[PDB]
Amino acid sequence: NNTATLCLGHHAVANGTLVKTMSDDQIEVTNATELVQSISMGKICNKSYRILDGRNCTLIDAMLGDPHCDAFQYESWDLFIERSNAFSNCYPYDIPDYASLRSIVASSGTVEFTAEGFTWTGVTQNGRSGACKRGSADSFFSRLNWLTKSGSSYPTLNVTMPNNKNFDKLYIWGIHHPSSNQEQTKLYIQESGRVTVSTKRSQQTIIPNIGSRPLVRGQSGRISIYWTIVKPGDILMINSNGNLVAPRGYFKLNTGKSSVMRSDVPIDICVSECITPNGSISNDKPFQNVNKVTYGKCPKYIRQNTLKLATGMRNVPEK
Amino acid sequence: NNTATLCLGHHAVANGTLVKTMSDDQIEVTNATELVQSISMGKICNKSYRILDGRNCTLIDAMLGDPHCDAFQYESWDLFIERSNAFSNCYPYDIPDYASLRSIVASSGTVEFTAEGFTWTGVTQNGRSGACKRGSADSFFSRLNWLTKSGSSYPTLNVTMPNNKNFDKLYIWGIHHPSSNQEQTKLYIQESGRVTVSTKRSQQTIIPNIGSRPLVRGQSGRISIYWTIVKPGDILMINSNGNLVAPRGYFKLNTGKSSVMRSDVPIDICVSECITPNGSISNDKPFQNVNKVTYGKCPKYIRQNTLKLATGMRNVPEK
Amino acid sequence: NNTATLCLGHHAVANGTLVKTMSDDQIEVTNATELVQSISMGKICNKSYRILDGRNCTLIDAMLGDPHCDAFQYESWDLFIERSNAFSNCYPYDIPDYASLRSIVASSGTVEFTAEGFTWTGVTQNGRSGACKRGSADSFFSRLNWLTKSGSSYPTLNVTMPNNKNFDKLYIWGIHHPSSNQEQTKLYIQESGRVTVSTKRSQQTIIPNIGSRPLVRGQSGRISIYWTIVKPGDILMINSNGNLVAPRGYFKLNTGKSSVMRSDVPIDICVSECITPNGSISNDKPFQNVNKVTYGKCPKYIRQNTLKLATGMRNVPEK
Amino acid sequence: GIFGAIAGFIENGWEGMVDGWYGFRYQNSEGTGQAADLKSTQAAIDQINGKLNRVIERTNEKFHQIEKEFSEVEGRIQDLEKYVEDTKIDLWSYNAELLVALENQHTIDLTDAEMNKLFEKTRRQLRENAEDMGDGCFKIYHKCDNACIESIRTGTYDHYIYRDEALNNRFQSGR
Amino acid sequence: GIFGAIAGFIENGWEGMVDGWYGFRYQNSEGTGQAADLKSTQAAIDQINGKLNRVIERTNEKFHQIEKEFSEVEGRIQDLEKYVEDTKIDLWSYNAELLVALENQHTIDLTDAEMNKLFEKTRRQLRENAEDMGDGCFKIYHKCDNACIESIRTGTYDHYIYRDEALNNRFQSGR
Amino acid sequence: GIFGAIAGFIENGWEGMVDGWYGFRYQNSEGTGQAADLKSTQAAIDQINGKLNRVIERTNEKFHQIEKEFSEVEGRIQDLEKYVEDTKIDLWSYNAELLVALENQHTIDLTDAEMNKLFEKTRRQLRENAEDMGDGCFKIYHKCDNACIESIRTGTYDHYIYRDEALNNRFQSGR
Ligand SMILES: *[C@@H]1O[C@H](CO)[C@@H](O[C@@H]2O[C@H](CO)[C@@H](O[C@@H]3O[C@H](CO[C@H]4O[C@H](CO)[C@@H](O)[C@H](O)[C@@H]4O)[C@@H](O)[C@H](O[C@H]4O[C@H](CO)[C@@H](O)[C@H](O)[C@@H]4O)[C@@H]3O)[C@H](O)[C@H]2NC(C)=O)[C@H](O)[C@H]1NC(C)=O
Ligand SMILES: *[C@@H]1O[C@H](CO)[C@@H](O[C@@H]2O[C@H](CO)[C@@H](O[C@@H]3O[C@H](CO[C@H]4O[C@H](CO)[C@@H](O)[C@H](O)[C@@H]4O)[C@@H](O)[C@H](O[C@H]4O[C@H](CO)[C@@H](O)[C@H](O)[C@@H]4O)[C@@H]3O)[C@H](O)[C@H]2NC(C)=O)[C@H](O)[C@H]1NC(C)=O
Ligand SMILES: *[C@@H]1O[C@H](CO)[C@@H](O[C@@H]2O[C@H](CO)[C@@H](O[C@@H]3O[C@H](CO[C@H]4O[C@H](CO)[C@@H](O)[C@H](O)[C@@H]4O)[C@@H](O)[C@H](O[C@H]4O[C@H](CO)[C@@H](O)[C@H](O)[C@@H]4O)[C@@H]3O)[C@H](O)[C@H]2NC(C)=O)[C@H](O)[C@H]1NC(C)=O
Ligand SMILES: *[C@H]1O[C@H](CO)[C@@H](O[C@@H]2O[C@H](CO)[C@@H](O[C@@H]3O[C@H](CO)[C@@H](O)[C@H](O[C@H]4O[C@H](CO)[C@@H](O)[C@H](O[C@@H]5O[C@H](CO)[C@@H](O)[C@H](O)[C@@H]5O)[C@@H]4O)[C@@H]3O)[C@H](O)[C@H]2NC(C)=O)[C@H](O)[C@H]1NC(C)=O
Ligand SMILES: *[C@H]1O[C@H](CO)[C@@H](O[C@@H]2O[C@H](CO)[C@@H](O[C@@H]3O[C@H](CO)[C@@H](O)[C@H](O[C@H]4O[C@H](CO)[C@@H](O)[C@H](O[C@@H]5O[C@H](CO)[C@@H](O)[C@H](O)[C@@H]5O)[C@@H]4O)[C@@H]3O)[C@H](O)[C@H]2NC(C)=O)[C@H](O)[C@H]1NC(C)=O
Ligand SMILES: *[C@H]1O[C@H](CO)[C@@H](O[C@@H]2O[C@H](CO)[C@@H](O[C@@H]3O[C@H](CO)[C@@H](O)[C@H](O[C@H]4O[C@H](CO)[C@@H](O)[C@H](O[C@@H]5O[C@H](CO)[C@@H](O)[C@H](O)[C@@H]5O)[C@@H]4O)[C@@H]3O)[C@H](O)[C@H]2NC(C)=O)[C@H](O)[C@H]1NC(C)=O
Ligand SMILES: CC(=O)N[C@@H]1[C@@H](O)[C@H](O[C@@H]2O[C@H](CO)[C@H](O)[C@H](O[C@]3(C(=O)O)C[C@H](O)[C@@H](NC(C)=O)[C@H]([C@H](O)[C@H](O)CO)O3)[C@H]2O)[C@@H](COS(=O)(=O)O)O[C@H]1O
Ligand SMILES: CC(=O)N[C@@H]1[C@@H](O)[C@H](O[C@@H]2O[C@H](CO)[C@H](O)[C@H](O[C@]3(C(=O)O)C[C@H](O)[C@@H](NC(C)=O)[C@H]([C@H](O)[C@H](O)CO)O3)[C@H]2O)[C@@H](COS(=O)(=O)O)O[C@H]1O
Ligand SMILES: CC(=O)N[C@@H]1[C@@H](O)[C@H](O[C@@H]2O[C@H](CO)[C@H](O)[C@H](O[C@]3(C(=O)O)C[C@H](O)[C@@H](NC(C)=O)[C@H]([C@H](O)[C@H](O)CO)O3)[C@H]2O)[C@@H](COS(=O)(=O)O)O[C@H]1O
Ligand SMILES: *[C@@H]1O[C@H](CO)[C@@H](O)[C@H](O)[C@H]1NC(C)=O
Ligand SMILES: *[C@@H]1O[C@H](CO)[C@@H](O)[C@H](O)[C@H]1NC(C)=O
Ligand SMILES: *[C@@H]1O[C@H](CO)[C@@H](O)[C@H](O)[C@H]1NC(C)=O
Repeated sequence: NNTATLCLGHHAVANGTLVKTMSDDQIEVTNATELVQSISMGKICNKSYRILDGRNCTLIDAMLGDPHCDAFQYESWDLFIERSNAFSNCYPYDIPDYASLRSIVASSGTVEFTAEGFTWTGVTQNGRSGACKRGSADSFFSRLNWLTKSGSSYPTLNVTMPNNKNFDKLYIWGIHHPSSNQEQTKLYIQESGRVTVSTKRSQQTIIPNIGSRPLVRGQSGRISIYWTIVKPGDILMINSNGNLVAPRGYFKLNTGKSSVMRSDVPIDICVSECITPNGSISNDKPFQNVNKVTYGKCPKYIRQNTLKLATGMRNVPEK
Repeated sequence: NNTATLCLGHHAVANGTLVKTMSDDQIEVTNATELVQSISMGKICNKSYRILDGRNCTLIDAMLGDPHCDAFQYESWDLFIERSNAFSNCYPYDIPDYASLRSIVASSGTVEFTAEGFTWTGVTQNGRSGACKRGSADSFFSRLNWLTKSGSSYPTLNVTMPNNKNFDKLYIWGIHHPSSNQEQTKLYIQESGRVTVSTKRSQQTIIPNIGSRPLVRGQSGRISIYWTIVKPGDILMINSNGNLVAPRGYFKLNTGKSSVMRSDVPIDICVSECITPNGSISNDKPFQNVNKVTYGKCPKYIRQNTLKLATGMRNVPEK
Repeated sequence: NNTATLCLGHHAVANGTLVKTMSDDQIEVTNATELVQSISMGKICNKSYRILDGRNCTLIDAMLGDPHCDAFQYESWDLFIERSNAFSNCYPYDIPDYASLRSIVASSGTVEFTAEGFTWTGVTQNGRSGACKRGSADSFFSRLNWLTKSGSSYPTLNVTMPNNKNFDKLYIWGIHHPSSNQEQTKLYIQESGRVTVSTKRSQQTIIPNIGSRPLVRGQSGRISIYWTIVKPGDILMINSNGNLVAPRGYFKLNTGKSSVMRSDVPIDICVSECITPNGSISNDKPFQNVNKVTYGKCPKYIRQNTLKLATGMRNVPEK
Repeated sequence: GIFGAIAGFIENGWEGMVDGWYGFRYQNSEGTGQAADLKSTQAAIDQINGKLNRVIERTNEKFHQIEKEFSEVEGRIQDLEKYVEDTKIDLWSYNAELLVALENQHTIDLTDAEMNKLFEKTRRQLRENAEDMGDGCFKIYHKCDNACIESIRTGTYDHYIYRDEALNNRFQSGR
Repeated sequence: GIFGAIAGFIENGWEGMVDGWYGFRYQNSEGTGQAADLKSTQAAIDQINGKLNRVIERTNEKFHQIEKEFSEVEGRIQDLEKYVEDTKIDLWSYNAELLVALENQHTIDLTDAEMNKLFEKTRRQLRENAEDMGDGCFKIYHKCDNACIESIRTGTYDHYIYRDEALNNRFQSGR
Repeated sequence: GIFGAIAGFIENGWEGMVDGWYGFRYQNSEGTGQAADLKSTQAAIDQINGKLNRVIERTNEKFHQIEKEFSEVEGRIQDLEKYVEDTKIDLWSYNAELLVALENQHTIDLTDAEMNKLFEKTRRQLRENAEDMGDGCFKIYHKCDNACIESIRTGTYDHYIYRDEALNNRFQSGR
């Protein structure tokens, strides 16, 4: 003609997508992205963090030295994996505040043991049981040391062991709960035992309770387990006139980044920076709906399984 | 004329209202709505959830069977209501970790009991007291069973009771704390008692402490109360040679949506989906300033008592 | 000319500053303000709140009356300051649930004591030790009262003390743990002691454990410390036939705004409304990055150390 | 408002407009009249209706929890029970305060934008045949009876038809 | 959108524009054509790219924590362990929901503003030599071949040059 | 900015304007001059002043709480004490980050809107007697001394008075 027309516009795509705003419940935009990691990898990646499979062993049992867990001595970890099918296979026991001891050792990130030369004069050491058979032979937890009488003597034990190393020592010890009064005399000459583990700061005495419990691995007796933290320059002092299940040394506590996690998922040769009981999952998104239980560099757990963030203008097709 | 004028505008109302924005502390809009539920109904609605009025009874007392709480046997609930004026009226007692046991039973949502045939040979059963008089007669908690000596014999009790039912049994039992050494022998031949309730997993022994306490319902003696959870296929084993206050059976734990709540407000024939100690309140708003303590489908508790959300444009009158 | 040009604009400054928005990572505005209090005052201001310097004393030790802490009797506080170099200098002891007792007294905001006339017939009072020498003389905690045998008699003690005052009394008492069986008889005729502190509501008995602990201030014996809250119209009843470390009276619990805080920073003559272990800090900002531990009218602790809020338009210079 | 329409170039609101939220008044050869605009009104309402539901999800059942009022002084555990609850309430209180300010700020600018959009839309129809008077009113330089006005109100006004007439009327002057 | 450009006075988007996000179509003496505008496109993208990073900081390592799944019924402590976790999840869930709505609302108005800005910028160049047609299209009252069009697209169009021609063409009429 | 005024059609800010935040410069028969606009300046400041107070309430006293630094390793309870605190700090940290971005985004668009509003307000006064030059400057087609300029600046300019003169000056041309 003798004029000209100049039109202004913007683009559009064939594959538009719905997102929410403050103004609309649903509105089509040119493009958007998932902010919620919904899918898990199905396996726990072996690589980025140091993963340890407990297999048939719990964390607690591996550190006490239940014979069928001997493999786990020497081992450290970033993440210890506890399986459902795991079982104890040694002297039946309990731990007042089990959950806390488990938490403490999990953080330590190792069950490496450092033996110490305790002297137990008057008594006989290395008491064993049919409860944990190391091989076909009677045995006991490797990290503990069952003391019984010698001759017809169980003298008031009184042993001292200083910490000079410059870190905290964690000592694991216990007391034996026999089934009958006839047993309490038989094994330890006195009619009632006592264990007084002490330091300067703390001090804790335990009287052994006595009587029949249910059979577990042909045994109605029991063992109760306690721990003591011994600060540098302080000292451990164990006083007892019966029933002591003695320590053989110490664990080293670390201010570690280590943990434990309950899962049945298999471990595999992939790579990832975040771990749930459902398997490794991906970092790239800000949120995630796989599991509230996580370890490592993980997105934030929320209730919703999808959240779409628009990455383009409104899509306004013609037809 | 030979032209025309066309004016554009918007509306206004006589009854404008102030709200806050990011730009102004106060600004008048055409309309707005309360987002904060400030008003309570003044009564707890009987209907939507199953409400149970404890009246003179605490949750714990109803489940132990303090005679004046016999009415509450057989009862389940969504919400148990505990009143201030409630009182105990039976043997004086304590419960180590009372708060937790209360929490556990509140969640269970019932105090229905299932009796079991325990055999206590050697001893005499159903010991009673002037502390709880069922009628004008001496009595004791209905759910517990006080064992004392027969002839001049209190033989080392040893009873076993397996769980085959396929759910957790909750057993409630206790130990008796006599006032004098003369009493400890008189009732139970031994000079010191002991109770060792055990399973495979757990085990807990209690030595009875002895001496004078203050009088309460003509009694300086006491009773301490413990519980044991017994998983399916496990077994309960009670060993004792003195002072046992025995269980008569088990409660059934449920993974329920039930709770307990402290309130003095009356119950009434209205309907509501959310409950506070101040009475039922309304769902329709997102927040609420009535009480941090709530049960059911409740708005979120915040500090502020009013928040106005504008539902119209700015009101701009003329004059 | 015969026309005129009228230009519209806005202002600009020489000293522009960068801030973040939702649209840009960095953008220069005319002015902005710090929202994060990064700098501490370096000292704890003496003024606005009532500050108390524990110096060589812990809160617990000041209230037990470790002789070198006599100065702190009579003192109340808003904030008690505990220093690292503080030390105990009296009979060696422990407190089951130390942390809680410390929390309770810190809230009370005072260690003012109110003596009471307890009658201990049969025994001798005010037992002392080389562990706390008040001056060069043997002594003991001022707030406690060590009972030992008289003649060759330690009769079953049974003392009663009612609360009529109309507030809670907090009683602090304990039990003695001797080093040898020879000592347990020597000091208290019986071969095993017992302490049963009771009220109507509660009741707690403690058997003294016995044996060698490490030396601390020429002593292998120990003392364990417990407390009892006694509601108005209730009554305290102490029953014991050995080892009682008796109370001399009560503390008054207050529903106070008081606390305790661990810090080595010095106190000084300035003014402030918010306190961290790093020293007083300023109120004027909404957030703060000095310390998660705070007391008083404090900004909110966050991870980031700077956050700039723009207080002007975009600065758009020419050149 | 950011558009400076409401409380701005439109000096005030119309109390006598109950038809809708936005609209027209006009004077012409047939007298004076008034009419609401449905689209703009509806646009505004659909954004404001259920506005809060887009952020706060339908409120949920919660049952047994932690105790929050205590009979006795316990120390450590109770300190933590209280702190947990105290922390939660404060975080929600912040949230509600912020949510109100955002939404309300959004509601204002939204409604100002709807006013401005309707004015601008109207102007674009009139083209060279009208003058923006500053009131939010248009001086239309031709005879425009009610059917002519309706045509503007329904988007069907054809400026070419009236151009010639408007040009005469506009340029009737020039010193 | 608040600017009423996208989905507004510009009736729809251009599927056949793969060059960029905003742009021009034109008809003139040399035929028809199309060209994207880089600045406006880029302005929009730079705001949308890494948008979320301005609020959520690079996600952080966390190691040992609290247990969250329990084998046995414990009462008080476990009640609190659960409540703490439950409270945290709900607070984060609220946060994510709100964050999405804000950002998305912001992303829309942003893109509508870029459209409007480009239209307004273009208009201001044309001055008295063009007419706003309502489509988002300009009727240019002179011969404007491709070099003339490019000059508009690159901000170098000089209206004085064409004024006289445009005036003839505009005022060719008047009843 | 969404209005494309600041950093947009107004190429830059005026360092030599200390009177206020927005304003006019002008050249005319009496020379050149400059004047701030108080209303627009004040509008902007009143929104920015105490902006944060509309969301964060006056900060509150808090006294005894939970311990947050531990001498010994305790396990379960301490794990929870730490997690509670850790969770609280992270939630507040998110909040502060978001709050800053919102407010700052709001502060920008606010100030851009005040610029645009003042330009648009000014234009509407001038009516047919001026031309938008693109700078944010107006070519006024008549003699407009300082009293004439002040009248624009104070909203009292009457375009009818100057229309005839402006028409002569505008239409002095046409090929
Ligand atoms: C307090 O009360 C309880 C009552 O239950 C007593 O504990 C029970 O004691 C009996 C007798 O020892 C236990 O019975 C024993 O079971 C052993 C293993 O049993 C399990 O596995 C085997 C298969 O390998 C099954 O036969 C059985 O059904 C179980 O599932 C058997 O190996 C024992 O038998 C052998 O010894 C007996 C001697 O008693 C010989 O006659 C035989 O030759 C045989 O080889 C034995 O019968 C029972 O398991 C215990 N129950 C629990 C729960 O521990 C306490 O002893 C009692 N305390 C007192 C009275 O002081
Ligand atoms: C350790 O120390 C405490 C010291 O307090 C002793 O416990 C007190 O023992 C006395 C004596 O038994 C108790 O007194 C008794 O009070 C009963 C009820 O009293 C309350 O209610 C009645 C009204 O119904 C009031 O009279 C009274 O003021 C109380 O408010 C009375 O019914 C008893 O009296 C009857 O028995 C006595 C025998 O003692 C006869 O002489 C009379 O005939 C009468 O019918 C009785 O007096 C006191 O209540 C106890 N106090 C507490 C706190 O429990 C322990 O006994 C002591 N232990 C030792 C020494 O081993
Ligand atoms: C259970 O096992 C432990 C084994 O360690 C025993 O406890 C130790 O007992 C010994 C003997 O009493 C204690 O030794 C004593 O140390 C005192 C102070 O020592 C510290 O400070 C001094 C300097 O002031 C240093 O000499 C020393 O190195 C320490 O750092 C000394 O003052 C004592 O010496 C005085 O008394 C002895 C009598 O034994 C005389 O011969 C001298 O004349 C001298 O004046 C004394 O030697 C040791 O400290 C204890 N250790 C701990 C950890 O407590 C238990 O006794 C034991 N229980 C039994 C066997 O039942
Ligand atoms: C709309 O939908 C989505 C959501 O927006 C979108 O997909 C996502 O877009 C992001 C951001 O643009 C993309 O990020 C990419 O992620 C890749 C990881 O999978 C990564 O490889 C990319 O990194 C590379 O990016 C630049 C280009 O920007 C490369 O140049 C660079 O590579 C190198 O460059 C130097 C040059 O000197 C070379 O010498 C070297 O070889 C070097 O390696 C980077 O490595 C990038 O970060 C994703 O594609 C995607 N994200 C997700 C999670 O899906 C769609 O693209 C959008 N769709 C449409 C139609 O618009
Ligand atoms: C401004 O102030 C407030 C705040 O905005 C506002 O009041 C509130 O506005 C809401 C939302 O508009 C109203 O919601 C109503 O709540 C009622 C419960 O009390 C409820 O009955 C209503 O539900 C009915 O709503 C629709 C109409 O939208 C009905 O048609 C429908 O009923 C049925 O319809 C079918 C048709 O096929 C029939 O066959 C059946 O009979 C069927 O029942 C719904 O049942 C509605 O949700 C409230 O009025 C109010 N909310 C509160 C909390 O106060 C004022 O209205 C505003 N004031 C002004 C002047 O603008
Ligand atoms: C940009 O950067 C910053 C950030 O915006 C900004 O500095 C800050 O701005 C605030 C707010 O404007 C200022 O607040 C002041 O804080 C002072 C405390 O240090 C305080 O003294 C001031 O209070 C006084 O304010 C008014 C004036 O507004 C006074 O009139 C009044 O004093 C009295 O008035 C009566 C009149 O009847 C008299 O009779 C009495 O004498 C009476 O005392 C108030 O007392 C004020 O609140 C701060 O200056 C500052 N804040 C901080 C934390 O730094 C810069 O100003 C900006 N810079 C530029 C170049 O724009
Ligand atoms: C009754 C009968 O017909 N014949 C008896 C056997 O019962 C008896 O077997 C032993 O029975 C006792 C209980 O009375 C123990 O259960 C014992 O097993 C161990 C065990 O494996 O745990 C054996 C260990 O050597 C003991 N270890 C020690 C002391 O360190 C251990 C321990 O005492 C308990 O676990 C403590 O609770 O008991 C069964 O072997 C058989 C063997 O003689 S003996 O009684 O062991 O001296 O004697 C027959 O006559
Ligand atoms: C001292 C005097 O002047 N006359 C005595 C009475 O004191 C004596 O009364 C009984 O006193 C004892 C305490 O020595 C008990 O308090 C007893 O009450 C019960 C009770 O109601 O709780 C009675 C129950 O039958 C007992 N139940 C049992 C054993 O299952 C119960 C229980 O032993 C305690 O609660 C344990 O702490 O005590 C008062 O009735 C009176 C009665 O004789 S007897 O002492 O009960 O054999 O005898 C007078 O001579
Ligand atoms: C062994 C030797 O060569 N000569 C002995 C001294 O050992 C003996 O010294 C006393 O030793 C005992 C432990 O057997 C105590 O440690 C005692 O110190 C106190 C103390 O200061 O704590 C002294 C206090 O007067 C006691 N206070 C009481 C009973 O209220 C206090 C208390 O019994 C314990 O702390 C309880 O654990 O012990 C050392 O002085 C010396 C003194 O004679 S005596 O043994 O005290 O009767 O006798 C020499 O022959
Ligand atoms: C549309 O298709 C393109 C090209 O295959 C793709 O890159 C883009 O992400 C799709 N849009 C979506 C998923 O919204
Ligand atoms: C104003 O009055 C009307 C009619 O009575 C009512 O519906 C409306 O809610 C009122 N406005 C308020 C409360 O802001
Ligand atoms: C720029 O300088 C002025 C005057 O000295 C000062 O008041 C203002 O705060 C400065 N701008 C900043 C710090 O951004």
